[PDB]
Amino acid sequence: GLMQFTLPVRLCKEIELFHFDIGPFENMWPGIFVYMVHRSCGTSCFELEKLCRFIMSVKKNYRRVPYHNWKHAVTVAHCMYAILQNNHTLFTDLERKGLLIACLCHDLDHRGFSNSYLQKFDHPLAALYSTSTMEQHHFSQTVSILQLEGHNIFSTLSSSEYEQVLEIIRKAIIATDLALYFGNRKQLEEMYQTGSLNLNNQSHRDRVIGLMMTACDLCSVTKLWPVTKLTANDIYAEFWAEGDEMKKLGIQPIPMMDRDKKDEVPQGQLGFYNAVAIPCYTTLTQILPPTEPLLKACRDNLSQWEKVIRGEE
Ligand SMILES: Cn1ncc(NC(=O)c2nc(C3CC3)cnc2Nc2cncnc2)c1C(=O)NCC(C)(C)O
Ligand SMILES: [Mg+2]
Ligand SMILES: [Zn+2]
Repeated sequence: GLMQFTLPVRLCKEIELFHFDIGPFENMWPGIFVYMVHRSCGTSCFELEKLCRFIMSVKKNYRRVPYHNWKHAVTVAHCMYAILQNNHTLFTDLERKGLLIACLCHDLDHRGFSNSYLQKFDHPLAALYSTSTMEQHHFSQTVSILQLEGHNIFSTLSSSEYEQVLEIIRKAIIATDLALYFGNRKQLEEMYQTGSLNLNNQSHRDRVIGLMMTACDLCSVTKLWPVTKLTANDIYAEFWAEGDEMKKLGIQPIPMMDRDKKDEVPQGQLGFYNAVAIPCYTTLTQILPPTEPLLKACRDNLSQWEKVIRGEE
């Protein structure tokens, strides 16, 4: 009951900032997550015995892939922590509980392959879930872990609060399907501009939570340049492996996934910042002004990629 997690001074201060890197010490990541749950939610939100068992089971079900791994899970959860802490009064107790768990779970059992590759391979999961294939799988894995004995961190919620939190987590995880992000941000753009955006409208909150999930999920593009540049290698390591597997099915992959076209990466990143990241953090900043540091850091990293192209690095 009276057992706080405490971090060393430098982490205690930097964890509050959007651009915090959780570091290379894997054994500190569970503690960093519980620290965030306690400050974001309260020391009473979850039974610590049950939370610790949930965290370690989630860790076990992330694979040793270059990018879509346990470090990504905790990194995405930290970005959600920073958004929630800078927007104290905008979110219910249930939303704070649900979204930190949603982010930790959002890529459970990722294999390093896109929805497209599962479909072209004819993976069983593509037969079970025709769209948002991996994301329906991630939510499935989440419910499975919740139903292990001793793992149900929501057991102290009322029946109806329980159904609400699982529904928050389901929409949150599905929203991390980037194919759905484009239309969701366009709707939020129209609603913000025409002034119809209403956070007491549940379908509106859903859209806003969806954009937060995209923002947290892409938050590696919002770190200091050295962190972003080295994380870019990890995600390209997966893309190129997928390109290799596309070629094994006798399909020329998109340039993004063709390791023969590494020269094209700098311009590929420009397109991604311009088409995806900058629009995402812009719309998020318009709706949630205190999230501006993510937009600022993202613009700084676009600028660093422009410098790469111009031979200045
Ligand atoms: C055409 N292209 N080039 C690259 C690229 N994606 C990325 O670089 C990238 N994608 C993601 C999510 C989608 C899986 C996360 N992080 C990413 N980059 C990154 C960079 N630095 C640090 N961390 C992460 C796209 C693309 O995914 N385009 C979007 C679409 C396929 C819808 O056209
Ligand atoms: Mg994902
Ligand atoms: Zn992710």
